[PDB]
Amino acid sequence: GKGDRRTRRGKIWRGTYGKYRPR
Amino acid sequence: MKEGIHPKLVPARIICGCGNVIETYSTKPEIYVEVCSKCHPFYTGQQRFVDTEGRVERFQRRYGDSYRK
Amino acid sequence: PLDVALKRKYYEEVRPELIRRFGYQNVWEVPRLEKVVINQGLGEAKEDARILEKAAQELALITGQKPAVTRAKKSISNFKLRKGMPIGLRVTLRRDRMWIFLEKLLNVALPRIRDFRGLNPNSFDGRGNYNLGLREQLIFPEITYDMVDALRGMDIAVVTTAETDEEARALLELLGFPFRK
Amino acid sequence: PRSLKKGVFVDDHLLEKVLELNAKGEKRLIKTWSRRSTIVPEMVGHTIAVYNGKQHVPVYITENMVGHKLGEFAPTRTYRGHG
Amino acid sequence: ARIAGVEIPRNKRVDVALTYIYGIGKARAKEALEKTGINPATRVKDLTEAEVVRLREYVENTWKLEGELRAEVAANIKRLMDIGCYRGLRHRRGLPVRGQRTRTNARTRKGPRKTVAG
RNA sequence: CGCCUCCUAAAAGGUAACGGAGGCGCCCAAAGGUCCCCUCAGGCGGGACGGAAAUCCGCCGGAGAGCGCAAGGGUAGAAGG
RNA sequence: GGCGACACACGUGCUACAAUGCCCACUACAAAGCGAUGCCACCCGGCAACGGGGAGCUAAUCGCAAAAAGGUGGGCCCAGUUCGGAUUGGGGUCUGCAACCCGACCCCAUGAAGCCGGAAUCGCUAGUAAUCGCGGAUCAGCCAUGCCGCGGUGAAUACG
Ligand SMILES: [Mg+2]
Ligand SMILES: [Mg+2]
Ligand SMILES: [Mg+2]
Ligand SMILES: [Mg+2]
Ligand SMILES: [Mg+2]
Ligand SMILES: [Mg+2]
Ligand SMILES: [Mg+2]
Ligand SMILES: [Mg+2]
Ligand SMILES: [Mg+2]
Ligand SMILES: [Mg+2]
Ligand SMILES: [Mg+2]
Ligand SMILES: [Mg+2]
Ligand SMILES: [Mg+2]
Ligand SMILES: [Mg+2]
Ligand SMILES: [Mg+2]
Ligand SMILES: [Mg+2]
Ligand SMILES: [Mg+2]
Ligand SMILES: [Mg+2]
Ligand SMILES: [Mg+2]
Ligand SMILES: [Mg+2]
Ligand SMILES: [Mg+2]
Ligand SMILES: [Mg+2]
Ligand SMILES: [Mg+2]
Ligand SMILES: [Mg+2]
Ligand SMILES: [Mg+2]
Ligand SMILES: [Mg+2]
Ligand SMILES: [Mg+2]
Ligand SMILES: [Mg+2]
Ligand SMILES: [Mg+2]
Ligand SMILES: [Mg+2]
Ligand SMILES: [Mg+2]
Ligand SMILES: [Mg+2]
Ligand SMILES: [Mg+2]
Ligand SMILES: [Mg+2]
Ligand SMILES: [Mg+2]
Ligand SMILES: [Zn+2]
Repeated sequence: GKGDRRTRRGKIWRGTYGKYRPR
Repeated sequence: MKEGIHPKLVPARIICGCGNVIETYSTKPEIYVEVCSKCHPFYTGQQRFVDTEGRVERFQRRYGDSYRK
Repeated sequence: PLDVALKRKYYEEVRPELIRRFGYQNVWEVPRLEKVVINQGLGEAKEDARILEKAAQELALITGQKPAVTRAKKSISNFKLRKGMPIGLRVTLRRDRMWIFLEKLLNVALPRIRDFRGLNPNSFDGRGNYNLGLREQLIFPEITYDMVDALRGMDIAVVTTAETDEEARALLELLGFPFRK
Repeated sequence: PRSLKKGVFVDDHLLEKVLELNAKGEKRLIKTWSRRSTIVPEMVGHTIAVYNGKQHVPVYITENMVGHKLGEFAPTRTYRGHG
Repeated sequence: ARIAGVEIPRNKRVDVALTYIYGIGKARAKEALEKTGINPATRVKDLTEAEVVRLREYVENTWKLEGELRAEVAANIKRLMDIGCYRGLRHRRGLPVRGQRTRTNARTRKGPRKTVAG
């Protein structure tokens, strides 16, 4: 869900980028 | 040796993942294993596994030293 | 008698080295191997289950010998056990079957133990005997994951003709028992 | 933590103390407030009195406590328990 | 004992089954499949013995796993507890180590509630 | 208030008191007959779960165990398993 | 140094307990705002946070900026699970003189409770509820799941 930093949804919720939510 | 109550033993082979073939007598004439005595790390001297750096927990990094001495 | 490699190795490489190290003047002074006794203290089959049959079948496959039932010698409330009820199994291995079982143990059973770092060097009886304890039964080659229903351990008694620990220790390391430092 | 492109931080007022000790009779009892200062391997062997906000706690440094900070070895709150 | 002394479940894909090993996650369960030439889409029950032995060898050679990893973690926690570190002190009492609040919450560490008389 | 065991009871037997202590009014279809085999309690050391104490191994241990139920006598060269 | 304590008790919230779902890839569609010790295009290096070059924009011109739910295709097949993401170990980035007490973020490993919640109790009558994302003030950085705003999709029911 939104509480997991290792997913697209979780990175979107935290407003950050990384391997799972690239820019 | 009583009769009718003991599983009869037959000649058998045990094959390991490392290709080792051990010859013995067993109740099953063909056995396959994943580790034997000739490839287990504790038997082949040390066979250092994924951990081999002695934990390097002392001051054995020297952590730079580019700062003033 | 079946030509077991472990018995062959004892008479070829171990006996001549033992007399070299300890200087026995008699060929019957050098330590021999007497018997192996495997005990399974189930304790869960007192009255809640007749699951002794499942363990008897598994033990017979590992050693080739049908084990015998051991009964309680008295009643104890704290264990909720009555006198005369079956609470264990035991099998005695001698001669060829003794040699065959130890060869499998040293070669295909002990290497399969989780986080094996060697055997206890302080488990020697003090008069020339050794005892080790196992927690798992699926490490033996004849046991597969399919027919395993419950986890069970055992105690293995190794009895030698050696009089002292130091002479019994020498026989076991040469035979192939790996010990911790 | 601190970035490795930067060096490990020492306040340079306690570093001068241990350095001056190392060549002038290298064992005494130093009192410091720099809880943020990182322990250095040179600091091993010294007994440093670190402020907890109320008192100086003596800390004897060893090898396995080199990368930490001094403040982690002077607890600041006294709890015991409830009751 | 199939891989690293553990039995990865059948009827599941190899990448999903690998994560059942202590020390192996989804990222490593993809790395161990992109370095042994094995399709992640296949089930564990359908694998050639060469694939199984190569995967086992590569996994047990690459990463510290299972009991060895547990020993490393426990040794690190013991090191923190012995030297009198603040994290060591909070490991002694079973309290949060990463600076969380303890007036409320902190139930994963402290366990069940222990209501008293107010 | 009948019966059994010990003491009092004075080294044969017997011996009183509202003298000193305890039990019985059953039980077992094997806990009976015979043949064959076996030998304890305890202590020390070793052994997965498993401990003061389960089951297993080694050593010492002559009867301190056991013998359905009180006590006494008897008893492993068995009356015990 | 403390306001960050911690046998406990309460209020307001956030995330869930799954298939009208979760994950992955591609592909659409807003509004209102902010930006000169600033916003940062694009290119290069690292899985990444980010770092090194370096345009344009004192901004209906350049940037933040990717909207997300959606649409298409594939994977998972009823499990404490490819549900859930707490706790902890390790390796790092950045801000700051300085992240131990006491910051945020990235990566690896760990993968807790939780199977829809007792007595009880709250909001809401239409572009409302529900659900999805976006901006701003404070501000070096941020413990914002708060607050003030903005738009997307869009119900049920009112007998009395
Ligand atoms: Mg002996
Ligand atoms: Mg795993
Ligand atoms: Mg009368
Ligand atoms: Mg009568
Ligand atoms: Mg007389
Ligand atoms: Mg007489
Ligand atoms: Mg007389
Ligand atoms: Mg008279
Ligand atoms: Mg008279
Ligand atoms: Mg009377
Ligand atoms: Mg009388
Ligand atoms: Mg009596
Ligand atoms: Mg009576
Ligand atoms: Mg009577
Ligand atoms: Mg009868
Ligand atoms: Mg009788
Ligand atoms: Mg009789
Ligand atoms: Mg007696
Ligand atoms: Mg009685
Ligand atoms: Mg008698
Ligand atoms: Mg007797
Ligand atoms: Mg006798
Ligand atoms: Mg406050
Ligand atoms: Mg706190
Ligand atoms: Mg309130
Ligand atoms: Mg609440
Ligand atoms: Mg939340
Ligand atoms: Mg899961
Ligand atoms: Mg998940
Ligand atoms: Mg801080
Ligand atoms: Mg649970
Ligand atoms: Mg469920
Ligand atoms: Mg209420
Ligand atoms: Mg109204
Ligand atoms: Mg909140
Ligand atoms: Zn092998």
